[PDB]
Amino acid sequence: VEHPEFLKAGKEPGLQIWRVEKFDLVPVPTCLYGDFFTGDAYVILKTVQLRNGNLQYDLHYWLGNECSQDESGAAAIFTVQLDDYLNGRAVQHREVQGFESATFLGYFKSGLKYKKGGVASGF
Amino acid sequence: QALVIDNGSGMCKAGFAGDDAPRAVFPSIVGRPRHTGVMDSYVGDEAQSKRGILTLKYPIEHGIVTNWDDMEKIWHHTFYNELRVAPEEHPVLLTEAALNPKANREKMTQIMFETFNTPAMYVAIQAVLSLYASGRTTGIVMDSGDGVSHTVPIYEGYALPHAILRLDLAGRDLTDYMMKILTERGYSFTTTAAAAIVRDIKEKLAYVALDFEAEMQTAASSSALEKSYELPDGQVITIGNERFRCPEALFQPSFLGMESAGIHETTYNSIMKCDVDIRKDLYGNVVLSGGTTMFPGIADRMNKELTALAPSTMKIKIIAPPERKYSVWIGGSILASLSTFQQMWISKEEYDESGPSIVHRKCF
Ligand SMILES: Nc1ncnc2c1ncn2[C@@H]1O[C@H](COP(=O)(O)OP(=O)(O)O)[C@@H](O)[C@H]1O
Ligand SMILES: [Ca+2]
Ligand SMILES: [Ca+2]
Ligand SMILES: [Mg+2]
Repeated sequence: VEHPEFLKAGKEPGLQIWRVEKFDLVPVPTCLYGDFFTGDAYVILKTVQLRNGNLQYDLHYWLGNECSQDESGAAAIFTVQLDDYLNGRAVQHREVQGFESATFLGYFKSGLKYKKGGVASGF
Repeated sequence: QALVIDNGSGMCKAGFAGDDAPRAVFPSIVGRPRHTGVMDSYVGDEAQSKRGILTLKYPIEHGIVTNWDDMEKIWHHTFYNELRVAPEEHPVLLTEAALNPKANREKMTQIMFETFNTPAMYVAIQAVLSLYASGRTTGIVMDSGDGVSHTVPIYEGYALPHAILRLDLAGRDLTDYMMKILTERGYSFTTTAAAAIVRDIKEKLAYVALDFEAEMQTAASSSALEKSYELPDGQVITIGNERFRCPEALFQPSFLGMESAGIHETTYNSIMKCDVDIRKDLYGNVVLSGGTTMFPGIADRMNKELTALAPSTMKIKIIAPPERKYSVWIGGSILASLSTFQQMWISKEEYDESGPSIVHRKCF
């Protein structure tokens, strides 16, 4: 993949968050992190700096209660593709609205929030 | 504009990447004139209509291509009659079974580039496509179609080939079995539309019993399970226990004189062939796919059979999307629409230098 965003991903310790918008991976403004449209699906990468020098990767795909089939399907796929891109080194997690793992919830310092709406299906 | 083709044992589903459903669904049947040049080929419903004067072939009756001239006719019909496109203008995604022989994948690739001149093509495993369509990267897919059923465990995006089980019956068998039990009940199906009538009774009236013996009793004791069905000629017949006995053969293949394990058990067995550490995720993401999983009650009864088989604290979730007749097709449409997909295709250029074996390095 030559997708500009794959080139940006997992470069240094941090959290990156993209939204599926119309079969594409679009980055979330860092000021809007933690605010999730429940009509949307997102891909979250958590890069942690390890003692060896290499970075650890956890890839979470978050599914809003109202995201369309194309968005949740694209999030699952983008996840596989980003993992392949990172040499199979990411642990993959399916995060469902209302049932996120504590690890995922832990990424958000002021607590993650839900908001209704989102971008329209790409179908 | 990519195209998506799901070559089903019974039904071919074809359409345009980006659409939420196949634009065309037709039987994978090629018809050739019994007696030649006294008065050429036909595909799909037209071949069925004219079957009295045709020799009909089924080039993929078990998911795998057995005849390449007939498969080529099916693709020509897909392109020109059904989708009405020029194939040389469209990337084409095609689906395959998980254990599709290595020579078949190469042949499919050869045919696309050399016969249809496609600018780009890609081959994808059906079960992985259904998983994606369900918004998952890990899970076990139970796909039951027309002439073939499989259980395909998938971990983080990729099938686990050593754990794939080919379950021995599908839709055709269930139609045959519905016919036989209706005959036994007293009915007679003697027109050329016999198969179709009984297939339709199966599709409209059958259901899967949560507790089969309790259903047999409810049915033997009352009339509250029975349904009327109006035949082509207006004759109305009654469908009793046949409604649930027919799909029960999925759970008890013995009904068909078959020694094989049923669908719940085939599912279990696959999960058991997988690394112990991933099984919990298989059990919590059992995805149903295909026409023959459409029976009402099938999700509950799978939930029940697998609860019985797995340790008692196992979280079992069965996923039976209403659109699962087309899950494979819809996975393909989402895949082929992705911004990141143009890099995935086998291009013509790549084909012209590597030839057909490029498929094993591009598509897995
Ligand atoms: N509502 C339904 N209930 C039971 N069976 C159905 C239903 N709809 C379609 N089928 C059956 O599904 C089978 C075809 O499903 P499909 O997934 O297209 O098969 P394939 O991909 O193997 O060609 C046929 O036997 C058809 O009778
Ligand atoms: Ca949306
Ligand atoms: Ca990984
Ligand atoms: Mg199929």
